[PDB]
Amino acid sequence: KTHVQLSLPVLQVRDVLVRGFGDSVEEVLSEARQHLKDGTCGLVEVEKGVLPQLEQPYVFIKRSDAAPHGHVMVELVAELEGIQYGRSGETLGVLVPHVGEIPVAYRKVLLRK
Repeated sequence: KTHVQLSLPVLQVRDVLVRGFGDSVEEVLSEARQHLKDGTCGLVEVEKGVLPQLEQPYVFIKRSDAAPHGHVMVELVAELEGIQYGRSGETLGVLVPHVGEIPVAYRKVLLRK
């Protein structure tokens, strides 16, 4: 399937134990996709002061369309030193590894895979 229905645990930035996916744009996109597939991916909602608390490169989920079965269609865009790799809509959040942090909510997405 080109798209997969996922329910992403929404984590508070200060709870996050593993604050990025790796050290290159290609690695973080690779790792983010693997974690999304394995159900070990969380989402942090981007507000003032969040991103400086996470590790670059960042992986964003961005709205790719204006929402089947409640699931917003999203795709991955990475960012490193102010350059983005990919082009998409509004940020729903920044992806991070999930290693058992308690979420505050779930974000239903349809991920272009």
